[PDB]
Amino acid sequence: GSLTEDGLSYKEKFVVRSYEVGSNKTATVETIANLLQEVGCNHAQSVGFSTDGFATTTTMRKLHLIWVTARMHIEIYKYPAWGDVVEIETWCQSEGRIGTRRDWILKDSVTGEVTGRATSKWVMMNQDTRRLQKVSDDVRDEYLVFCPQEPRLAFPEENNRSLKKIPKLEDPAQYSMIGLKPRRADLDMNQHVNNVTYIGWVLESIPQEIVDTHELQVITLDYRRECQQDDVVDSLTTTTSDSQFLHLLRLSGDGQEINRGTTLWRKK
Amino acid sequence: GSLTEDGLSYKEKFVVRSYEVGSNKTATVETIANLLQEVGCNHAQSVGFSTDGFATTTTMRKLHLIWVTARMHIEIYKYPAWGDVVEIETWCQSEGRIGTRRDWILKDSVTGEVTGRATSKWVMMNQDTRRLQKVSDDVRDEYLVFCPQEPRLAFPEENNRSLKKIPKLEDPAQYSMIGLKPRRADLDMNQHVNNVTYIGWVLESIPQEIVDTHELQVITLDYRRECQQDDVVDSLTTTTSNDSQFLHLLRLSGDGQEINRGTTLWRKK
Ligand SMILES: Cc1occc1C(=O)NCc1ccco1
Ligand SMILES: Cc1occc1C(=O)NCc1ccco1
Repeated sequence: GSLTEDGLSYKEKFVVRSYEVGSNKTATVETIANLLQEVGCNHAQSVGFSTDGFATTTTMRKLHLIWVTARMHIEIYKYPAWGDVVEIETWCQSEGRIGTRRDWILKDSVTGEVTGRATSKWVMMNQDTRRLQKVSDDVRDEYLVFCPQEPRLAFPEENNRSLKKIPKLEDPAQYSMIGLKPRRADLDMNQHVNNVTYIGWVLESIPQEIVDTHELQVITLDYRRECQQDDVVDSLTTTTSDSQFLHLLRLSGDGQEINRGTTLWRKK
Repeated sequence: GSLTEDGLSYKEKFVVRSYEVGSNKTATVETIANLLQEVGCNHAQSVGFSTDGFATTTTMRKLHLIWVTARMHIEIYKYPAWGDVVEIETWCQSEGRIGTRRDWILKDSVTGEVTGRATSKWVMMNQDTRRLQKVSDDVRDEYLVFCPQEPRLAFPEENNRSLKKIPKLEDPAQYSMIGLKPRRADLDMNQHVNNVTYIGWVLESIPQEIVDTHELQVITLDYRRECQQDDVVDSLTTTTSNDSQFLHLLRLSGDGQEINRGTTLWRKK
Protein backbone atom coordinates (compact mmCIF):
# COMPACT_ATOMS: atom_id res chain seq x y z
CA GLY A 1 0.00 0.00 0.00
CA SER A 2 0.89 3.69 -0.25
CA LEU A 3 -0.29 7.24 0.46
CA THR A 4 -1.91 8.92 -2.59
CA GLU A 5 -0.22 11.81 -4.55
CA ASP A 6 -1.68 14.56 -2.31
CA GLY A 7 -0.67 12.52 0.82
CA LEU A 8 -4.18 12.95 2.34
CA SER A 9 -5.41 9.34 1.84
CA TYR A 10 -4.02 5.76 1.60
CA LYS A 11 -4.67 2.91 -0.87
CA GLU A 12 -3.96 -0.82 -0.68
CA LYS A 13 -4.85 -3.88 -2.77
CA PHE A 14 -5.69 -7.31 -1.31
CA VAL A 15 -6.20 -10.70 -3.01
CA VAL A 16 -9.12 -12.57 -1.39
CA ARG A 17 -7.88 -15.81 0.36
CA SER A 18 -9.51 -19.33 0.42
CA TYR A 19 -10.14 -19.26 4.19
CA GLU A 20 -11.58 -15.68 3.88
CA VAL A 21 -14.75 -16.71 1.91
CA GLY A 22 -18.18 -17.99 3.02
CA SER A 23 -20.64 -20.50 1.47
CA ASN A 24 -21.19 -18.04 -1.45
CA LYS A 25 -17.38 -18.34 -2.32
CA THR A 26 -17.14 -14.55 -1.75
CA ALA A 27 -15.44 -12.69 1.20
CA THR A 28 -17.43 -12.60 4.46
CA VAL A 29 -18.31 -9.18 6.06
CA GLU A 30 -15.76 -10.07 8.85
CA THR A 31 -13.02 -10.52 6.23
CA ILE A 32 -14.05 -7.09 4.77
CA ALA A 33 -13.93 -5.54 8.31
CA ASN A 34 -10.42 -7.04 8.95
CA LEU A 35 -9.20 -5.59 5.63
CA LEU A 36 -10.68 -2.14 6.64
CA GLN A 37 -8.77 -2.32 9.95
CA GLU A 38 -5.58 -3.42 8.10
CA VAL A 39 -5.65 -0.50 5.60
CA GLY A 40 -6.45 1.90 8.52
CA CYS A 41 -3.42 0.57 10.46
CA ASN A 42 -1.14 0.85 7.39
CA HIS A 43 -2.28 4.50 6.90
CA ALA A 44 -1.41 5.33 10.59
CA GLN A 45 2.04 3.65 10.17
CA SER A 46 2.78 5.51 6.92
CA VAL A 47 2.62 8.88 8.75
CA GLY A 48 4.17 7.92 12.15
CA PHE A 49 1.22 7.16 14.45
CA SER A 50 0.93 4.08 16.75
CA THR A 51 -0.17 0.86 14.99
CA ASP A 52 -1.96 -0.81 17.98
CA GLY A 53 -5.45 0.37 16.92
CA PHE A 54 -5.36 3.45 19.18
CA ALA A 55 -3.59 5.79 16.59
CA THR A 56 -1.64 7.66 19.30
CA THR A 57 1.17 10.28 19.28
CA THR A 58 4.08 10.60 21.82
CA THR A 59 1.93 13.36 23.48
CA MET A 60 -1.12 11.01 23.86
CA ARG A 61 1.16 8.20 25.07
CA LYS A 62 2.52 10.37 27.98
CA LEU A 63 -1.12 11.23 28.96
CA HIS A 64 -2.35 7.58 28.64
CA LEU A 65 -4.89 8.79 26.01
CA ILE A 66 -6.20 6.52 23.18
CA TRP A 67 -8.67 6.72 20.25
CA VAL A 68 -11.52 4.17 20.48
CA THR A 69 -14.22 3.17 17.91
CA ALA A 70 -17.71 4.35 18.92
CA ARG A 71 -19.49 3.26 15.70
CA MET A 72 -18.83 1.22 12.50
CA HIS A 73 -21.17 1.40 9.46
CA ILE A 74 -20.49 -0.74 6.38
CA GLU A 75 -22.50 -0.97 3.11
CA ILE A 76 -21.49 -3.65 0.55
CA TYR A 77 -22.91 -3.80 -3.02
CA LYS A 78 -20.78 -6.78 -4.20
CA TYR A 79 -18.66 -9.08 -2.04
CA PRO A 80 -15.32 -9.88 -3.75
CA ALA A 81 -14.92 -13.46 -4.93
CA TRP A 82 -12.02 -15.72 -3.92
CA GLY A 83 -8.87 -14.78 -5.87
CA ASP A 84 -10.26 -11.32 -6.80
CA VAL A 85 -8.25 -8.17 -6.09
CA VAL A 86 -10.02 -5.49 -4.05
CA GLU A 87 -8.51 -1.97 -3.77
CA ILE A 88 -9.41 -0.02 -0.59
CA GLU A 89 -8.89 3.76 -0.11
CA THR A 90 -9.12 5.26 3.38
CA TRP A 91 -8.91 8.71 4.92
CA CYS A 92 -9.39 10.39 8.28
CA GLN A 93 -11.33 13.62 9.04
CA SER A 94 -11.87 15.53 12.30
CA GLU A 95 -15.47 16.38 13.31
CA GLY A 96 -14.50 18.95 15.98
CA ARG A 97 -14.27 18.35 19.72
CA ILE A 98 -16.97 15.59 19.40
CA GLY A 99 -14.68 13.06 17.65
CA THR A 100 -13.05 11.94 14.42
CA ARG A 101 -14.18 9.93 11.38
CA ARG A 102 -12.29 7.34 9.28
CA ASP A 103 -13.96 6.50 5.93
CA TRP A 104 -13.29 3.78 3.32
CA ILE A 105 -14.22 3.08 -0.33
CA LEU A 106 -13.84 -0.46 -1.71
CA LYS A 107 -13.38 -1.02 -5.45
CA ASP A 108 -13.00 -3.92 -7.85
CA SER A 109 -9.38 -3.53 -9.08
CA VAL A 110 -10.21 -4.89 -12.56
CA THR A 111 -13.38 -2.84 -13.33
CA GLY A 112 -12.82 0.21 -11.08
CA GLU A 113 -16.46 0.06 -9.87
CA VAL A 114 -17.27 0.98 -6.22
CA THR A 115 -18.27 -2.33 -4.55
CA GLY A 116 -18.64 -1.04 -0.97
CA ARG A 117 -18.18 1.84 1.44
CA ALA A 118 -17.72 2.29 5.20
CA THR A 119 -17.57 4.98 7.87
CA SER A 120 -16.52 4.91 11.54
CA LYS A 121 -16.73 7.38 14.46
CA TRP A 122 -13.96 7.52 17.08
CA VAL A 123 -13.70 9.23 20.47
CA MET A 124 -10.70 10.02 22.70
CA MET A 125 -10.53 8.34 26.12
CA ASN A 126 -8.04 7.84 29.02
CA GLN A 127 -7.11 4.12 28.68
CA ASP A 128 -7.00 3.48 32.46
CA THR A 129 -10.08 5.39 33.76
CA ARG A 130 -12.13 4.89 30.52
CA ARG A 131 -13.26 8.53 30.86
CA LEU A 132 -13.96 10.37 27.65
CA GLN A 133 -12.33 13.75 27.07
CA LYS A 134 -12.65 16.36 24.37
CA VAL A 135 -9.77 16.58 21.92
CA SER A 136 -7.19 19.17 23.04
CA ASP A 137 -6.01 21.81 20.52
CA ASP A 138 -2.36 20.64 20.75
CA VAL A 139 -3.32 17.00 19.96
CA ARG A 140 -5.90 18.03 17.26
CA ASP A 141 -3.11 19.94 15.37
CA GLU A 142 -0.92 16.81 15.42
CA TYR A 143 -3.25 14.80 13.11
CA LEU A 144 -5.06 17.63 11.13
CA VAL A 145 -2.05 17.88 8.73
CA PHE A 146 -2.80 14.29 7.52
CA CYS A 147 -6.56 14.92 6.88
CA PRO A 148 -8.35 16.73 4.00
CA GLN A 149 -9.56 20.21 5.02
CA GLU A 150 -12.66 20.31 2.76
CA PRO A 151 -15.35 17.73 3.72
CA ARG A 152 -14.81 14.33 2.05
CA LEU A 153 -17.52 11.84 3.00
CA ALA A 154 -18.03 8.22 2.00
CA PHE A 155 -21.76 8.92 2.91
CA PRO A 156 -22.31 12.59 1.87
CA GLU A 157 -26.16 12.82 2.25
CA GLU A 158 -27.40 14.95 5.25
CA ASN A 159 -29.07 12.55 7.79
CA ASN A 160 -28.23 9.22 5.98
CA ARG A 161 -28.27 5.58 7.41
CA SER A 162 -24.73 5.94 8.93
CA LEU A 163 -25.97 8.59 11.37
CA LYS A 164 -29.30 7.02 12.43
CA LYS A 165 -29.95 6.55 16.18
CA ILE A 166 -30.22 2.83 17.22
CA PRO A 167 -32.92 1.83 19.77
CA LYS A 168 -32.49 -0.76 22.54
CA LEU A 169 -33.97 -4.24 21.76
CA GLU A 170 -36.75 -5.14 24.24
CA ASP A 171 -37.12 -8.62 25.78
CA PRO A 172 -38.12 -11.21 24.67
CA ALA A 173 -35.83 -11.23 21.59
CA GLN A 174 -37.11 -13.20 18.58
CA TYR A 175 -33.74 -15.02 18.25
CA SER A 176 -30.69 -15.52 20.49
CA MET A 177 -27.29 -17.15 20.63
CA ILE A 178 -26.00 -17.36 24.23
CA GLY A 179 -22.73 -18.16 25.97
CA LEU A 180 -20.40 -16.72 23.29
CA LYS A 181 -16.80 -16.39 24.60
CA PRO A 182 -13.66 -14.96 22.87
CA ARG A 183 -10.65 -17.28 22.33
CA ARG A 184 -6.94 -16.13 21.92
CA ALA A 185 -7.41 -15.69 18.10
CA ASP A 186 -10.13 -13.08 18.84
CA LEU A 187 -7.62 -10.88 20.77
CA ASP A 188 -5.26 -8.25 19.28
CA MET A 189 -1.55 -7.56 20.15
CA ASN A 190 -2.69 -5.63 23.33
CA GLN A 191 -4.91 -8.59 24.51
CA HIS A 192 -8.14 -6.63 23.81
CA VAL A 193 -11.08 -8.33 21.94
CA ASN A 194 -10.77 -7.27 18.28
CA ASN A 195 -13.56 -4.96 17.07
CA VAL A 196 -14.40 -7.42 14.25
CA THR A 197 -15.24 -10.20 16.81
CA TYR A 198 -18.35 -8.18 17.90
CA ILE A 199 -19.56 -8.10 14.25
CA GLY A 200 -19.38 -11.94 14.15
CA TRP A 201 -21.19 -12.16 17.53
CA VAL A 202 -24.01 -9.85 16.31
CA LEU A 203 -24.48 -12.06 13.22
CA GLU A 204 -24.51 -15.38 15.23
CA SER A 205 -28.17 -14.74 16.26
CA ILE A 206 -29.43 -14.32 12.63
CA PRO A 207 -31.26 -17.59 11.64
CA GLN A 208 -29.26 -19.73 9.16
CA GLU A 209 -32.25 -19.57 6.73
CA ILE A 210 -31.79 -15.80 6.37
CA VAL A 211 -28.03 -16.25 5.76
CA ASP A 212 -28.69 -18.94 3.12
CA THR A 213 -31.32 -16.94 1.12
CA HIS A 214 -30.17 -13.35 1.69
CA GLU A 215 -26.98 -11.28 1.43
CA LEU A 216 -25.98 -8.69 4.07
CA GLN A 217 -26.20 -5.21 2.47
CA VAL A 218 -25.80 -2.87 5.50
CA ILE A 219 -24.51 -3.24 9.11
CA THR A 220 -24.39 -0.34 11.65
CA LEU A 221 -22.87 -1.20 15.04
CA ASP A 222 -22.46 0.95 18.18
CA TYR A 223 -19.66 0.03 20.63
CA ARG A 224 -20.64 0.90 24.24
CA ARG A 225 -18.34 -1.17 26.48
CA GLU A 226 -15.60 -3.70 25.87
CA CYS A 227 -16.00 -7.44 26.39
CA GLN A 228 -13.05 -8.47 28.60
CA GLN A 229 -11.04 -11.63 27.81
CA ASP A 230 -12.89 -13.55 30.60
CA ASP A 231 -16.44 -12.29 29.86
CA VAL A 232 -19.32 -14.29 28.29
CA VAL A 233 -21.78 -12.68 25.82
CA ASP A 234 -25.42 -13.13 24.68
CA SER A 235 -26.35 -12.11 21.09
CA LEU A 236 -30.02 -11.07 20.64
CA THR A 237 -31.89 -10.29 17.35
CA THR A 238 -35.50 -9.22 16.47
CA THR A 239 -36.85 -8.73 12.91
CA THR A 240 -38.05 -5.13 12.41
CA SER A 241 -39.27 -5.35 8.76
CA ASP A 242 -35.69 -6.74 2.14
CA SER A 243 -35.17 -7.99 5.72
CA GLN A 244 -34.11 -5.72 8.62
CA PHE A 245 -33.03 -6.69 12.14
CA LEU A 246 -32.36 -4.95 15.48
CA HIS A 247 -29.41 -6.43 17.48
CA LEU A 248 -28.09 -6.27 21.05
CA LEU A 249 -24.99 -7.85 22.66
CA ARG A 250 -24.98 -8.03 26.48
CA LEU A 251 -23.02 -9.79 29.23
CA SER A 252 -24.48 -13.30 29.92
CA GLY A 253 -25.02 -12.68 33.62
CA ASP A 254 -26.23 -9.21 34.62
CA GLY A 255 -27.25 -8.17 31.07
CA GLN A 256 -24.85 -5.18 30.85
CA GLU A 257 -24.98 -3.81 27.21
CA ILE A 258 -21.74 -3.95 25.18
CA ASN A 259 -23.11 -3.32 21.60
CA ARG A 260 -26.28 -2.45 19.71
CA GLY A 261 -26.84 -2.47 15.96
CA THR A 262 -29.04 -2.98 12.93
CA THR A 263 -28.56 -5.09 9.74
CA LEU A 264 -30.29 -4.93 6.33
CA TRP A 265 -30.35 -8.01 4.05
CA ARG A 266 -31.28 -8.31 0.36
CA LYS A 267 -32.88 -11.50 -1.11
CA LYS A 268 -30.42 -13.28 -3.46
CA GLY B 1 2.39 -17.39 -5.99
CA SER B 2 3.66 -19.78 -8.66
CA LEU B 3 4.83 -23.33 -9.37
CA THR B 4 8.66 -23.68 -9.30
CA GLU B 5 10.79 -24.29 -12.48
CA ASP B 6 10.47 -28.11 -12.31
CA GLY B 7 6.66 -27.74 -11.68
CA LEU B 8 6.86 -30.18 -8.70
CA SER B 9 6.36 -27.60 -5.90
CA TYR B 10 4.70 -24.18 -5.29
CA LYS B 11 5.96 -20.96 -3.63
CA GLU B 12 4.13 -17.92 -2.30
CA LYS B 13 5.07 -14.82 -0.28
CA PHE B 14 2.84 -13.24 2.39
CA VAL B 15 3.18 -9.95 4.31
CA VAL B 16 2.19 -10.43 7.97
CA ARG B 17 -0.99 -8.35 8.83
CA SER B 18 -1.74 -6.27 12.01
CA TYR B 19 -4.69 -8.49 13.07
CA GLU B 20 -2.54 -11.64 12.41
CA VAL B 21 -0.09 -11.04 15.35
CA GLY B 22 -0.23 -11.93 19.06
CA SER B 23 1.11 -10.25 22.24
CA ASN B 24 4.71 -10.75 20.98
CA LYS B 25 3.86 -8.63 17.81
CA THR B 26 4.73 -11.74 15.73
CA ALA B 27 2.31 -14.03 13.76
CA THR B 28 0.31 -16.53 15.86
CA VAL B 29 0.58 -20.31 15.10
CA GLU B 30 -3.06 -20.10 13.78
CA THR B 31 -2.03 -17.36 11.31
CA ILE B 32 0.89 -19.66 10.23
CA ALA B 33 -1.57 -22.62 9.84
CA ASN B 34 -3.99 -20.46 7.73
CA LEU B 35 -1.08 -19.43 5.47
CA LEU B 36 -0.09 -23.17 5.12
CA GLN B 37 -3.67 -23.99 4.06
CA GLU B 38 -3.71 -21.00 1.66
CA VAL B 39 -0.46 -22.01 -0.13
CA GLY B 40 -1.73 -25.65 -0.26
CA CYS B 41 -5.00 -24.49 -1.88
CA ASN B 42 -3.13 -22.26 -4.39
CA HIS B 43 -0.92 -25.26 -5.36
CA ALA B 44 -4.06 -27.45 -5.98
CA GLN B 45 -5.64 -24.64 -8.10
CA SER B 46 -2.42 -24.13 -10.12
CA VAL B 47 -2.65 -27.72 -11.47
CA GLY B 48 -6.48 -28.13 -11.81
CA PHE B 49 -7.62 -29.84 -8.59
CA SER B 50 -10.63 -28.76 -6.45
CA THR B 51 -9.95 -25.80 -4.13
CA ASP B 52 -12.44 -26.70 -1.32
CA GLY B 53 -9.81 -28.38 0.90
CA PHE B 54 -10.58 -31.89 -0.43
CA ALA B 55 -8.15 -31.70 -3.50
CA THR B 56 -10.47 -33.79 -5.72
CA THR B 57 -10.51 -34.75 -9.43
CA THR B 58 -13.62 -35.15 -11.69
CA THR B 59 -13.20 -38.95 -11.09
CA MET B 60 -13.28 -38.49 -7.24
CA ARG B 61 -16.26 -36.10 -7.49
CA LYS B 62 -18.36 -38.72 -9.40
CA LEU B 63 -17.53 -41.27 -6.61
CA HIS B 64 -18.17 -38.74 -3.75
CA LEU B 65 -14.53 -39.31 -2.59
CA ILE B 66 -12.49 -36.61 -0.71
CA TRP B 67 -9.03 -36.21 0.86
CA VAL B 68 -9.10 -35.42 4.60
CA THR B 69 -6.30 -34.37 7.04
CA ALA B 70 -5.43 -37.12 9.53
CA ARG B 71 -2.42 -35.30 11.18
CA MET B 72 -0.77 -31.84 11.17
CA HIS B 73 2.76 -31.32 12.61
CA ILE B 74 4.29 -27.82 12.68
CA GLU B 75 7.73 -26.75 14.02
CA ILE B 76 8.52 -22.98 14.17
CA TYR B 77 12.02 -21.58 14.94
CA LYS B 78 11.10 -17.88 14.48
CA TYR B 79 7.61 -16.39 14.17
CA PRO B 80 7.52 -13.62 11.52
CA ALA B 81 6.99 -10.09 12.84
CA TRP B 82 4.20 -7.70 11.70
CA GLY B 83 5.05 -6.33 8.23
CA ASP B 84 7.67 -9.04 7.53
CA VAL B 85 7.52 -11.11 4.32
CA VAL B 86 7.46 -14.89 4.74
CA GLU B 87 8.00 -17.17 1.71
CA ILE B 88 6.38 -20.64 1.92
CA GLU B 89 7.20 -23.60 -0.38
CA THR B 90 4.90 -26.63 -0.46
CA TRP B 91 4.82 -30.00 -2.17
CA CYS B 92 2.79 -33.19 -2.13
CA GLN B 93 4.11 -36.80 -2.04
CA SER B 94 2.26 -40.14 -2.10
CA GLU B 95 3.05 -42.69 0.67
CA GLY B 96 1.38 -45.65 -1.10
CA ARG B 97 -2.18 -46.88 -0.55
CA ILE B 98 -1.91 -45.75 3.16
CA GLY B 99 -2.23 -42.04 2.25
CA THR B 100 -0.35 -38.97 1.05
CA ARG B 101 1.77 -36.24 2.61
CA ARG B 102 1.86 -32.45 2.03
CA ASP B 103 5.01 -30.72 3.39
CA TRP B 104 5.94 -27.04 3.83
CA ILE B 105 9.12 -24.98 4.45
CA LEU B 106 8.81 -21.39 5.71
CA LYS B 107 11.60 -18.90 5.10
CA ASP B 108 12.39 -15.29 5.92
CA SER B 109 12.23 -13.59 2.47
CA VAL B 110 14.98 -11.09 3.35
CA THR B 111 17.58 -13.48 4.89
CA GLY B 112 16.62 -16.77 3.20
CA GLU B 113 16.92 -18.64 6.53
CA VAL B 114 14.44 -21.52 7.27
CA THR B 115 12.14 -20.19 10.04
CA GLY B 116 9.72 -23.15 10.21
CA ARG B 117 8.63 -26.45 8.67
CA ALA B 118 5.41 -28.51 8.62
CA THR B 119 4.12 -31.90 7.51
CA SER B 120 0.59 -33.33 7.18
CA LYS B 121 -0.86 -36.81 6.52
CA TRP B 122 -4.05 -37.20 4.47
CA VAL B 123 -6.39 -40.15 3.86
CA MET B 124 -9.10 -40.77 1.25
CA MET B 125 -12.69 -41.15 2.45
CA ASN B 126 -16.27 -41.31 1.00
CA GLN B 127 -17.73 -37.90 2.06
CA ASP B 128 -21.22 -39.30 2.83
CA THR B 129 -20.46 -42.59 4.68
CA ARG B 130 -17.11 -41.29 6.12
CA ARG B 131 -15.64 -44.75 5.35
CA LEU B 132 -11.95 -44.80 4.54
CA GLN B 133 -10.81 -46.50 1.36
CA LYS B 134 -7.42 -47.29 -0.13
CA VAL B 135 -6.39 -45.09 -3.05
CA SER B 136 -7.14 -46.74 -6.42
CA ASP B 137 -4.43 -46.94 -9.13
CA ASP B 138 -6.52 -44.72 -11.46
CA VAL B 139 -6.93 -42.01 -8.73
CA ARG B 140 -3.23 -42.35 -7.69
CA ASP B 141 -1.95 -41.82 -11.31
CA GLU B 142 -3.99 -38.59 -11.56
CA TYR B 143 -1.93 -36.75 -8.90
CA LEU B 144 1.50 -38.60 -9.09
CA VAL B 145 2.51 -36.44 -12.12
CA PHE B 146 2.45 -33.33 -9.82
CA CYS B 147 4.64 -34.91 -7.05
CA PRO B 148 8.42 -35.52 -6.86
CA GLN B 149 9.35 -39.18 -7.49
CA GLU B 150 12.44 -39.24 -5.20
CA PRO B 151 11.64 -38.79 -1.46
CA ARG B 152 11.58 -35.10 -0.43
CA LEU B 153 10.81 -34.67 3.26
CA ALA B 154 10.49 -31.58 5.39
CA PHE B 155 11.41 -33.94 8.36
CA PRO B 156 13.93 -36.43 6.87
CA GLU B 157 15.11 -38.19 10.13
CA GLU B 158 13.79 -41.87 10.41
CA ASN B 159 12.44 -41.69 14.02
CA ASN B 160 11.41 -38.00 14.13
CA ARG B 161 8.69 -36.17 16.22
CA SER B 162 6.24 -35.89 13.24
CA LEU B 163 5.63 -39.64 13.29
CA LYS B 164 5.38 -40.24 17.06
CA LYS B 165 2.28 -42.03 18.42
CA ILE B 166 0.08 -39.80 20.68
CA PRO B 167 -1.45 -41.36 23.84
CA LYS B 168 -4.95 -40.61 25.20
CA LEU B 169 -5.06 -38.06 28.11
CA GLU B 170 -6.51 -39.70 31.27
CA ASP B 171 -8.97 -37.93 33.59
CA PRO B 172 -8.62 -35.75 35.60
CA ALA B 173 -6.87 -33.29 33.23
CA GLN B 174 -4.60 -30.72 34.90
CA TYR B 175 -6.25 -27.86 32.92
CA SER B 176 -9.47 -27.46 30.90
CA MET B 177 -11.46 -24.99 28.85
CA ILE B 178 -15.13 -26.07 28.59
CA GLY B 179 -18.04 -25.24 26.27
CA LEU B 180 -16.10 -24.08 23.19
CA LYS B 181 -18.43 -23.64 20.16
CA PRO B 182 -17.59 -22.67 16.52
CA ARG B 183 -19.12 -19.46 15.08
CA ARG B 184 -19.70 -18.75 11.28
CA ALA B 185 -16.12 -17.32 10.90
CA ASP B 186 -14.77 -20.75 11.99
CA LEU B 187 -16.50 -22.48 9.00
CA ASP B 188 -15.12 -22.85 5.45
CA MET B 189 -16.97 -22.43 2.08
CA ASN B 190 -18.51 -25.97 2.51
CA GLN B 191 -19.81 -25.11 6.07
CA HIS B 192 -17.29 -27.50 7.72
CA VAL B 193 -15.27 -26.35 10.81
CA ASN B 194 -11.86 -25.19 9.48
CA ASN B 195 -8.92 -27.40 10.49
CA VAL B 196 -7.15 -24.38 12.05
CA THR B 197 -10.06 -23.87 14.55
CA TYR B 198 -9.07 -27.15 16.31
CA ILE B 199 -5.49 -25.80 16.78
CA GLY B 200 -6.93 -22.72 18.57
CA TRP B 201 -9.20 -24.96 20.70
CA VAL B 202 -6.26 -27.19 21.74
CA LEU B 203 -4.30 -24.09 22.82
CA GLU B 204 -7.24 -22.56 24.84
CA SER B 205 -6.52 -24.95 27.76
CA ILE B 206 -2.82 -23.91 28.10
CA PRO B 207 -2.53 -21.57 31.17
CA GLN B 208 -2.00 -17.89 30.20
CA GLU B 209 1.24 -17.90 32.32
CA ILE B 210 2.81 -20.47 29.96
CA VAL B 211 1.76 -18.39 26.89
CA ASP B 212 3.23 -15.21 28.46
CA THR B 213 6.65 -16.74 29.39
CA HIS B 214 7.10 -19.37 26.67
CA GLU B 215 6.90 -19.62 22.88
CA LEU B 216 5.32 -22.59 21.06
CA GLN B 217 8.04 -24.53 19.20
CA VAL B 218 6.21 -27.75 18.14
CA ILE B 219 2.52 -28.80 17.76
CA THR B 220 1.43 -32.30 16.55
CA LEU B 221 -2.33 -32.80 16.19
CA ASP B 222 -4.32 -35.91 15.20
CA TYR B 223 -7.80 -35.38 13.64
CA ARG B 224 -10.15 -38.27 14.55
CA ARG B 225 -13.69 -36.93 13.96
CA GLU B 226 -15.05 -33.58 12.88
CA CYS B 227 -16.86 -31.15 15.17
CA GLN B 228 -20.24 -30.36 13.57
CA GLN B 229 -21.50 -26.76 13.30
CA ASP B 230 -23.91 -27.40 16.25
CA ASP B 231 -21.48 -29.35 18.50
CA VAL B 232 -19.83 -28.09 21.74
CA VAL B 233 -16.21 -29.02 22.66
CA ASP B 234 -14.07 -29.46 25.82
CA SER B 235 -10.29 -28.76 25.56
CA LEU B 236 -8.16 -30.72 28.08
CA THR B 237 -4.39 -30.36 28.81
CA THR B 238 -1.88 -32.09 31.20
CA THR B 239 1.82 -31.17 31.57
CA THR B 240 4.04 -34.16 30.68
CA SER B 241 7.52 -32.59 31.28
CA ASN B 242 13.95 -25.39 30.34
CA ASP B 243 11.27 -26.82 28.00
CA SER B 244 7.57 -27.45 28.72
CA GLN B 245 5.57 -30.28 27.09
CA PHE B 246 1.82 -30.91 27.19
CA LEU B 247 -0.60 -33.71 26.21
CA HIS B 248 -3.94 -32.46 24.75
CA LEU B 249 -7.41 -33.90 24.05
CA LEU B 250 -10.52 -32.33 22.46
CA ARG B 251 -13.82 -34.15 23.09
CA LEU B 252 -17.56 -33.46 22.73
CA SER B 253 -18.92 -31.63 25.85
CA GLY B 254 -21.64 -34.20 26.48
CA ASP B 255 -20.72 -37.85 25.91
CA GLY B 256 -16.94 -37.23 25.74
CA GLN B 257 -16.51 -38.52 22.15
CA GLU B 258 -12.85 -37.78 21.03
CA ILE B 259 -12.39 -35.42 18.08
CA ASN B 260 -8.61 -34.60 18.41
CA ARG B 261 -5.49 -35.50 20.38
CA GLY B 262 -2.12 -33.79 20.34
CA THR B 263 1.08 -32.67 22.02
CA THR B 264 2.80 -29.23 22.23
CA LEU B 265 6.39 -28.27 23.12
CA TRP B 266 7.18 -24.75 24.41
CA ARG B 267 10.56 -23.06 24.97
CA LYS B 268 11.18 -20.39 27.62
CA LYS B 269 11.58 -16.89 26.09
C1 LIG C 1 -9.84 7.44 12.97
C2 LIG C 1 -9.02 8.30 13.87
O1 LIG C 1 -9.71 8.91 14.88
C3 LIG C 1 -8.81 9.66 15.59
C4 LIG C 1 -7.59 9.54 15.05
C5 LIG C 1 -7.71 8.65 13.94
C6 LIG C 1 -6.61 8.23 13.02
O2 LIG C 1 -6.79 7.35 12.18
N1 LIG C 1 -5.43 8.84 13.19
C7 LIG C 1 -4.20 8.38 12.56
C8 LIG C 1 -4.06 8.74 11.13
C9 LIG C 1 -3.29 8.23 10.14
C10 LIG C 1 -3.55 9.00 8.97
C11 LIG C 1 -4.45 9.96 9.34
O3 LIG C 1 -4.79 9.80 10.65
C1 LIG D 1 -2.26 -33.44 0.50
C2 LIG D 1 -2.93 -34.26 -0.54
O1 LIG D 1 -3.26 -35.53 -0.16
C3 LIG D 1 -3.86 -36.13 -1.24
C4 LIG D 1 -3.88 -35.28 -2.28
C5 LIG D 1 -3.28 -34.07 -1.84
C6 LIG D 1 -3.06 -32.85 -2.68
O2 LIG D 1 -2.63 -31.80 -2.19
N1 LIG D 1 -3.41 -32.97 -3.96
C7 LIG D 1 -3.53 -31.83 -4.86
C8 LIG D 1 -2.24 -31.33 -5.40
C9 LIG D 1 -1.87 -30.15 -5.90
C10 LIG D 1 -0.52 -30.27 -6.30
C11 LIG D 1 -0.15 -31.56 -6.01
O3 LIG D 1 -1.20 -32.22 -5.45
